[PDB]
Amino acid sequence: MDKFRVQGPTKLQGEVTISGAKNAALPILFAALLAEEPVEIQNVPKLKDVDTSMKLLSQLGAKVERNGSVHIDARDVNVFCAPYDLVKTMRASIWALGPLVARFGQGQVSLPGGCTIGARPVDLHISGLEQLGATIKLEEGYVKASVDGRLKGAHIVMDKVSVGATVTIMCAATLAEGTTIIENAAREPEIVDTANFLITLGAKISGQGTDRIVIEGVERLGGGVYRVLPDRIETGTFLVAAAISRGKIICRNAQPDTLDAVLAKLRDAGADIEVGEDWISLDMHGKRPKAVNVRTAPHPAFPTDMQAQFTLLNLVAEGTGFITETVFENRFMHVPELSRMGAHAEIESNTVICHGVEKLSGAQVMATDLRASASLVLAGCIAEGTTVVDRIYHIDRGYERIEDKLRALGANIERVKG
Amino acid sequence: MDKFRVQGPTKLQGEVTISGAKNAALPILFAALLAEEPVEIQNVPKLKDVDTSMKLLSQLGAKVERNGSVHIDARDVNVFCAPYDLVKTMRASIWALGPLVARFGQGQVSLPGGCTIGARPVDLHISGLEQLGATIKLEEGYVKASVDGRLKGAHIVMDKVSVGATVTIMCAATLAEGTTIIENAAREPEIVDTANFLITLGAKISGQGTDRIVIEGVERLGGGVYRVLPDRIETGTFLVAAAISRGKIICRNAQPDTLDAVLAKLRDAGADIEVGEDWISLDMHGKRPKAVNVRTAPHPAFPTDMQAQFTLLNLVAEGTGFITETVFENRFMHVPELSRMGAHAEIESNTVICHGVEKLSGAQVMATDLRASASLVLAGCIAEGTTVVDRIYHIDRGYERIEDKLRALGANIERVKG
Amino acid sequence: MDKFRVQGPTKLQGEVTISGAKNAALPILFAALLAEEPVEIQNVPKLKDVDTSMKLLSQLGAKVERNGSVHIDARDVNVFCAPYDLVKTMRASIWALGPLVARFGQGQVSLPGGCTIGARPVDLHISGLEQLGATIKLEEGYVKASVDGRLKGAHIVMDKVSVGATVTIMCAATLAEGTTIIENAAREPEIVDTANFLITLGAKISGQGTDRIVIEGVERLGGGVYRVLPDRIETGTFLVAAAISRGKIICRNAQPDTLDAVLAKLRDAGADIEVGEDWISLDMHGKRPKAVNVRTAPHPAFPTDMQAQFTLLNLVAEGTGFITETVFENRFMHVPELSRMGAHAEIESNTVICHGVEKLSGAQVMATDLRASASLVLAGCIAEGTTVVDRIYHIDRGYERIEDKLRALGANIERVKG
Ligand SMILES: CC(=O)N[C@H]1[C@@H](OP(=O)(O)OP(=O)(O)OC[C@H]2O[C@@H](n3ccc(=O)[nH]c3=O)[C@H](O)[C@@H]2O)O[C@H](CO)[C@@H](O)[C@@H]1O
Ligand SMILES: CC(=O)N[C@H]1[C@@H](OP(=O)(O)OP(=O)(O)OC[C@H]2O[C@@H](n3ccc(=O)[nH]c3=O)[C@H](O)[C@@H]2O)O[C@H](CO)[C@@H](O)[C@@H]1O
Ligand SMILES: CC(=O)N[C@H]1[C@@H](OP(=O)(O)OP(=O)(O)OC[C@H]2O[C@@H](n3ccc(=O)[nH]c3=O)[C@H](O)[C@@H]2O)O[C@H](CO)[C@@H](O)[C@@H]1O
Ligand SMILES: CC[C@H](O)P(=O)(O)O
Ligand SMILES: CC[C@H](O)P(=O)(O)O
Ligand SMILES: CC[C@H](O)P(=O)(O)O
Repeated sequence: MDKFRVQGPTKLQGEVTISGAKNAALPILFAALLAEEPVEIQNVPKLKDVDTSMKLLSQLGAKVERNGSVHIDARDVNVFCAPYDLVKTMRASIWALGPLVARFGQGQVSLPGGCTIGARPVDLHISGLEQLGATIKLEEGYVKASVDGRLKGAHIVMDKVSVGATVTIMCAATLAEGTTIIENAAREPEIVDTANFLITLGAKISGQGTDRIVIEGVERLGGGVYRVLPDRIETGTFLVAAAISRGKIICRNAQPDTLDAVLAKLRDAGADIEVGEDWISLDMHGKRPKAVNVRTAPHPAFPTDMQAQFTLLNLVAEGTGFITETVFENRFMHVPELSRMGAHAEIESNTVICHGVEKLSGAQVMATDLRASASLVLAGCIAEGTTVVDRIYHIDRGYERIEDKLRALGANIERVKG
Repeated sequence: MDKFRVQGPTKLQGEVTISGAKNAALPILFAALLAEEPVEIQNVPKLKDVDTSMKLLSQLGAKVERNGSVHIDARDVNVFCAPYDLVKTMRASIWALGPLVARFGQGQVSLPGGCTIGARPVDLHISGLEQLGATIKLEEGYVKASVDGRLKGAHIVMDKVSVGATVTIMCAATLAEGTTIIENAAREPEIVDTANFLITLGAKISGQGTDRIVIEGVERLGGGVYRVLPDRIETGTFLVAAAISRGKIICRNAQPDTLDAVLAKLRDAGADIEVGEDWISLDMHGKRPKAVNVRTAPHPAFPTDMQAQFTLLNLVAEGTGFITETVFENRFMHVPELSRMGAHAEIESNTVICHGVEKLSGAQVMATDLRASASLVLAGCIAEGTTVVDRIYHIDRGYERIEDKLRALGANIERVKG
Repeated sequence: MDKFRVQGPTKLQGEVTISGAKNAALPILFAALLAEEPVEIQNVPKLKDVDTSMKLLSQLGAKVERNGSVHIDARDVNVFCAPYDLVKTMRASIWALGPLVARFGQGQVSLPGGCTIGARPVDLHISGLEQLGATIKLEEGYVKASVDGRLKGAHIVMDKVSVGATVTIMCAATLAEGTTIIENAAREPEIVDTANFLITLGAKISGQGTDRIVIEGVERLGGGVYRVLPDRIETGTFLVAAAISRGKIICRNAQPDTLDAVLAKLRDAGADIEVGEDWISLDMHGKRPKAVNVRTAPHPAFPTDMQAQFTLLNLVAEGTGFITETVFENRFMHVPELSRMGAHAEIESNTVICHGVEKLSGAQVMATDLRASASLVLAGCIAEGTTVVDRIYHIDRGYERIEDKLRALGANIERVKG
């Protein structure tokens, strides 16, 4: 277990270049199982989840290689059982199931891992795929899916909003016979990106980014080149880093329209924000943030993947702020870790009530999941003294070179063995 | 999203006439799928859930009409697949499954909605129906049930207490061959009402209201007229309205024996209560309540559907009071909303620790579920200033004309578009 | 509902003799379904769970008798459906399923009860058994398993650590054809004990106590005599009893190597500990404990079954201590009960933050589960005045003669009807 050792307080100031989105790179990598000619995916972050997906892909029979891009040749996929050891390490592995079924008529994928922030069922993926014509059973721990012949498109009303199940159904639909309509579709920018990737390959899709997507199945998808959009959560995290540290930053290679709610909330906190076409600047003008209220919800509302980060901002802000998490039922694990650093929070139900303090103290804390870990490192940067964040591998699932990026803003961080 | 705008403080005083029970009207409406002659159900509240059930019923092929009564002619039911869009909006839709199977040999119902106050599985309904002889599978999101021929009665020990699964098994049993015994049956007054409805139709049932119900199957049920019992929770809510507001009320068209535990607890809080045959009066004699301790449990203990309401009473009472919720695992969502109004609560596990304050403050709050919403409106009536309760549609699931009823007691409420 | 009435404060001092482990006696009793000659199991505690298991065993066709030992003759097992009424009362009943399948080719067991400290799924047991070749379905509430012929050994990587599913797979593997490897196996001392029991009977097992167990199936198991190891949790509870009461104790018939983490934590709390080969002594030298931090995890880390107990120690200790529960998601029910006795705890997520007080007060409290109940009795022993712990039957699931043992240390306890 690597740990980060952080020494504060430090103010965070400067610039950062945003990497491709974790959560777009991932569904695109799996969507490439559909492709029957080679694909190049540009602007792909170097993340643990990306490495594992490439390995998983390779074990199905794909030819895979990366640099700034990931190259995938999926023409000769010939294994339909995903490797369990890889699947259990992340959420995104669930996305092998859909394409394997749609293209090959069968697939077997065990239940995913990922962030331990809820029970995280996959029932809507399974329901969707069944509505498209698949037969599914859970056996030995695998989700085992099949269909004789093609899937058949269907009108599918999603019972609840779900990013991942939207991707599964949209992807599988691209090779079904007929038309699929997804109602109550997730609107996240990563589904738009995924959809636009698919279209590059020859898919017929419209409505992505709205609550309804329409897909007309085609016989085969081709190949192509596609560049992944910037990471909005990595963006938001670095904007929070400057905001809590009374700083200023510019974020380069950004996409500001994927952050409306976040930027507004940062303005509410007292931040001076400007945006251009592909960059965002934040300036606190030396001031401590003001407390804000937040309620998480699906895009384009305030994102659950920025909740932990805003927890911390509210805990060193001026005032009382209320943060309500509606999307996941166990995503306050960062809170007691913050309380070990002197924070004043109280949880009531799905809400953390935060009373901001001027300064935190250094402490031995432990990362529980990707965004909690980032949050605890940011805490360590502004806290007095030394913080040791244990189990920092979590961070590497979602941030390329966080240590380097933060270092470049002024942080004093060390990565340490154990 | 309609909202309520409330202006306080206001004292609540006067009288109210209690409507039929939400939670008896609902299972009776679905039980009427059994009937092979027309039925008249009297004293049926005008509630969102009732409207939806009538529409659902009509889509199966029933002829349905209402005024003070709902009229159902179920003779020509000929669709066995319930409409998903209606089913997802409420709990009660689960009750279409049992009667469809018992009478027609098949039925398909997707998973219900309703109050977001727990995971709310339906496994005991499915287990019960299987014990009666049904074959069940979950596929595309539906619970799909069938049996060749009649169900067969069985001795069924309910693994845990459940209102809804008691109703499902009791209802389905009425057309099975032989005798069914339900052990560990729920005893709620709405199951008694349901049972007595069924008996009006020709069912052979005994033991309702006790922990064991015995049903002897008959070949067919007929028709009839039946009046739904008063709503105990609407009763309790209005009694709490007067209790927290230092008031006095009489509740007309009430059934006081369905409220033993609630009335005792209201006496513990300092209320002067009297009861007659069909009415209940409460007088606080101008005083602020005293804090009480409460533990929810199945009937005839203190009901979970009054828990939110008593949360509020304890938060403006004199003293420290402990409220333990044992029935549902996510039914404290009203708590942080109350804390936004200045309440002093702390949650520990399944318990809210409440330290009563003299006055609340007006605040923008949001309703999460039916009884939380009612509670937040009551809070708004006694709070200083303006409260806006967002997402008030929740209330209309369970209260007919709440705005009008409260207005008649002195409240200053406005319903506002959005 | 029996209750305990406790009068404090009382200091707890003296000696105690530790009984056999609840949680080894239980899996061994069920493992004995494998045996085709008689078995004698020595040092078996007199516990409610043991009584129920013997009755369950007898209803499958075993001949069962006990004194200090339990005698089992399983040669004529001839019923494969476990009695539901017995199964629902405890966790351990799940362990009938594996042996019935491995030896007889079929078995039907409803879902277990036990401690209400989480959802407690059995999916890893079912997945494991399927990997060994079983066919499984859930129907009428039963887990129904079968295989034609023997099971076949498999390489099984356990998706998460699980004590019970490790036992199920290891036990069933003893009669499969070929070799089974369990990776990510639970290492608890009770799995070692179980494994060594099995080996007495002729099983071929190695690796128990490590994260990998290897089993080579044999054709039949025989009989034998085996003595159950001491109860580590009962040990830890009595060590906590003396620690919180500023006392001193010696624990006889103990196994100190099963308690490394606990003993270290007790040293951190200020305890003077000594150990011999089969005994442990603790002396506080008259002092109040110091607060400690704890994080639960699988063996050999700090055990979840001592978490409640250490909650209490931290709440009467000097200082602030943080207790993080990672194993079960609803195991803080003792906390509000402790708060009724004047404790200063706050829960945040999976962590209880404890600020120790000098003295508790007597209160009416209620036991929710086995280890919470023991904890509340210990609280009652050091609290000022009278404590009544309701629903004390929970204690009898895991402690033989707790009342007598504590009495012998100086406690003033009464067991009372209701
Ligand atoms: C790899 C990836 O893209 N991860 C992101 C994705 O996760 P993910 O796709 O897992 O999130 P979902 O939108 O599906 O989850 C939404 C809610 O729906 C539930 N649900 C989801 C699927 C299902 O079949 N059944 C079901 O009940 C979940 O338990 C959760 O409570 O979107 C989340 C919501 O923005 C982000 O936090 C994650 O970082
Ligand atoms: C429409 C209606 O009548 N609603 C009422 C009904 O709901 P409802 O019928 O849903 O409530 P239940 O009594 O069934 O629920 C009791 C507990 O058992 C669980 N459970 C229930 C069914 C099942 O198959 N499996 C299972 O595990 C539930 O998750 C809950 O934790 O009774 C509740 C308990 O008084 C009230 O709060 C609801 O307002
Ligand atoms: C009779 C007995 O021996 N009881 C002990 C046993 O319980 P038990 O065997 O039930 O505990 P487990 O180790 O299996 O449970 C570990 C975690 O894994 C989960 N899980 C377990 C099995 C499964 O199929 N699926 C699954 O998801 C559980 O919900 C829990 O969250 O070990 C626990 C952990 O030390 C102790 O607290 C219990 O006193
Ligand atoms: C929620 C944390 C991560 O983004 P995952 O969804 O597990 O990949
Ligand atoms: C618990 C809230 C409502 O009564 P529902 O059970 O959803 O109809
Ligand atoms: C966790 C409490 C008990 O040891 P059980 O596991 O239910 O036997």
